[PDB]
Amino acid sequence: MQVQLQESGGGLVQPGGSLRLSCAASGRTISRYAMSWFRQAPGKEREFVAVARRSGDGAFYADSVQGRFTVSRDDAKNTVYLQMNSLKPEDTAVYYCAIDSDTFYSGSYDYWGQGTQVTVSAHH
Amino acid sequence: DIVLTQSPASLAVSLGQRATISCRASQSVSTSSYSYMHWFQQKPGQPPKLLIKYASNLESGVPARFSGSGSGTDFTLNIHPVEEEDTATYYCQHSWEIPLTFGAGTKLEIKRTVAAPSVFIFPPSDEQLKSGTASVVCLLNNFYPREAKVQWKVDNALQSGNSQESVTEQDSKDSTYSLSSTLTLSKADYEKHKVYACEVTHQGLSSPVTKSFNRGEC
Amino acid sequence: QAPASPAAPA
Amino acid sequence: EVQLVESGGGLVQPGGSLKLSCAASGFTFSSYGMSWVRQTPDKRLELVATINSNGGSTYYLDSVKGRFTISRDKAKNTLYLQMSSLKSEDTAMYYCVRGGSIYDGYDYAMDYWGQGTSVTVSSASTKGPSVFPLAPSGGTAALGCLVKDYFPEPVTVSWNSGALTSGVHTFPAVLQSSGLYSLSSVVTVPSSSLGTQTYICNVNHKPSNTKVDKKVEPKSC
Repeated sequence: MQVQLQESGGGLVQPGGSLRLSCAASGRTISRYAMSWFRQAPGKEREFVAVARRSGDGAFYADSVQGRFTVSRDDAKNTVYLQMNSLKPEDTAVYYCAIDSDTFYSGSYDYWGQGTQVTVSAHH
Repeated sequence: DIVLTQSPASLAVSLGQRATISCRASQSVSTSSYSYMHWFQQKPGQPPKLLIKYASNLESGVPARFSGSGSGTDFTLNIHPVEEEDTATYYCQHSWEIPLTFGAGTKLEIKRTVAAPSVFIFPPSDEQLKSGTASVVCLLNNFYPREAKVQWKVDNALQSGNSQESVTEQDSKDSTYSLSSTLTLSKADYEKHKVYACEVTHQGLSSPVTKSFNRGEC
Repeated sequence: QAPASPAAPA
Repeated sequence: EVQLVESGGGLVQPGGSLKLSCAASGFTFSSYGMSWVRQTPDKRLELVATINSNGGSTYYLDSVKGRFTISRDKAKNTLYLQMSSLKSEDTAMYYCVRGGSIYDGYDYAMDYWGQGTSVTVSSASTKGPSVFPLAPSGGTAALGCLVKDYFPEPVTVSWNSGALTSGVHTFPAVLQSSGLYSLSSVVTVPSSSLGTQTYICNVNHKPSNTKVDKKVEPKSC
């Protein structure tokens, strides 16, 4: 396993609430590679959420999360983050991080985390 | 002769945000009353269009999101808020003295949300095949950002040195790109193989998209 | 449409 | 409305001659200095020549002196560029431009540019293209025309004679290993329209006097 990824920070949140996910990488160092977030709702295709390219090459977002979610990186800790604000029930899903193996940013997602469950549901 | 140096060579600016493009002249092109610097926009497939004259004068009929400033050697073109139609190359030009010269241009990409490519594969026409050549075309339609990877597999073998790609300029309405990859073989070489596959990756795809056909199949 | 610069020709 | 329409470009042999024409309308032609600006394949812009409003003052790019002549005809509201002893470096798009004149104590900006006329300086022979169909589930289908093996640029492509413009991508040409160009023009439509709606590409290569309308149908099988 040239890279292992572990998502964390998943959990149950009220609609309107915030969560910060982490994706820790072990194996290779992350500095040279874009890191992406994807999500899968129940019986749905995996869908793109966000990408943090190398520091200075910018962040890109899905239509569904533009303005509410921010991706960021800490190369020193080989970790990437997803700050999720203004959460909606439609955001409920397993969130995955993946590494783009291609330094030319073609989306060659060879390594994936196991996922972290996010549930946006009004509760007590 | 005056040299104009633009910076940066290219930039991407999120929809609704400000694009700032710089032009530096090798000597002053200003009196205390006039600055002899001009700015042009060149949209894909169009001639240059005058945006700003004498550094800060909005060319009649040009939208107010465009502005120019500066004096002496240092000039700026500001676009705020950027809109899809602003995808273009921008040039500065002075009229201080003979010869009139241009900067080398700054390419502005409008940054939008991620859109994965729609993928389509086309077999060579019977008409081309008769004539002794096979052109196989793979289309990646309406994707952003621009980076993509297309691999040809013929009966599960990666192809090398028999394909060419063409990429459209960014779309002025939806800020996407489209890409063609054309695999070219002799009739003879084409007919030695069954399965023709285009395999596509992009940052907006969770896994590679393959489009394929079997030679002769309906 | 401006007066020519001082560096402009005849 | 200001209009500047260039003509006279095309394929010309090294050492050969061409005369570009620019028909001007929508303004008092004699009141304005005029320029020719060329754009080379690297996309750099370079002023080639300027003529003042009356024709008594002209500027030439050093590298075209003794080769090119800019002139104007008041009768015809027409600007000319005579190009002689043509070189590889002169291959470019040539734009007719109102302004770029700083003569006679007045500065007039380059405020109107024509669509441009292409010049290709080469000993290679003209070749007209072959036009082949690109023939198609998920609600959306794609079709197109492959415009193969032509010289020189350019080719133009319309669909359904200019009635289909929505979802059309005509790709930049590629230079093949053979020194001939090739492009595709594609269009996306509802999967449902195949059989119902007729789709024809209209291909024009003026240098070879080649015009081709090709019906693009999915295969009956």
